[PDB]
Amino acid sequence: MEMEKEFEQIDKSGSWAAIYQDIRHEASDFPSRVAKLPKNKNRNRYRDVSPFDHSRIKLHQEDNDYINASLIKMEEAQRSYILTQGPLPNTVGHFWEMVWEQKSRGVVMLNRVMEKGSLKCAQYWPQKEEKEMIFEDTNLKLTLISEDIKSYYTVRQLELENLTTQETREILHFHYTTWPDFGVPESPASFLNFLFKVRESGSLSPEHGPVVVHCSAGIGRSGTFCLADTCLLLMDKRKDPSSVDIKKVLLEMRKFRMGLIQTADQLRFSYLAVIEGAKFIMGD
Ligand SMILES: CS(=O)(=O)N1CCCc2ccccc21
Repeated sequence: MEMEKEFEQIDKSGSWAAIYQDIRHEASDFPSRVAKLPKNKNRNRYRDVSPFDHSRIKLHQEDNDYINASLIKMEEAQRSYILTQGPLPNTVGHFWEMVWEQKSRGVVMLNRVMEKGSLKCAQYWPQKEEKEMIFEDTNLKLTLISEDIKSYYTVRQLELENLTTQETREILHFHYTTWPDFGVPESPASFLNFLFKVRESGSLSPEHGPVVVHCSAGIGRSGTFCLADTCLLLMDKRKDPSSVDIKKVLLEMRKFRMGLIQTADQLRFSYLAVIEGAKFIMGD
């Protein structure tokens, strides 16, 4: 069923809470035993948000390989994403170790460091060119190269150096700075413009490791970003774009990380973004 008609029928019937609970009931339940080990308590922001064992990213070290991060591998769309929590004071070195080891070209940040008067993630990148950051626990150096501040987002060029080998790489930081503290954006226009800037950069392409995507827990806004991107790519690839079923794509992605899309308002927003983004790409 054309999702735009499904959309108007859910709106007219006011049945967004019922549709969202049906997704919650059908979602996969896989073990997360490594996340719950006592040694990993200060590596988790939220007790109820953990990576599954089967899809978790492993750090390349014998001491403790754990990070709160999941590989979302979308087979038909030929896209992969790493979804992760906002870094904690004791996991900023792990975060950049993961970017290095997975060969990522982009980091997508969908939160502010402070929201609702509380810290939602560590200040994990440098704010001034002449004040670089050294992560002694993972042997990395990170330097701010340039910053472009726009009304709805900021793009940063960063240099990450592996101090062990003196190899360097350019990382692109895409920071969506205007998601409201409560609810979802009224229009998906700035969020779609942002998604198109990340695509334009090469950060989502198969010549690179997977993009790293985060918010505070790495499931709500982060889930909206990957769900919208995958649904639009399938609408381009298939003979019948009207066959793309957003609820079935979301349940496929929930095989790889729990809790993607946190509210009925985030579900409605993801439908709006896909419907509006389909028109704009259609030369329309
Ligand atoms: C009353 S509702 O269940 O249909 N609902 C649930 C929460 C999200 C939403 C957004 C716009 C309009 C209705 C809703």
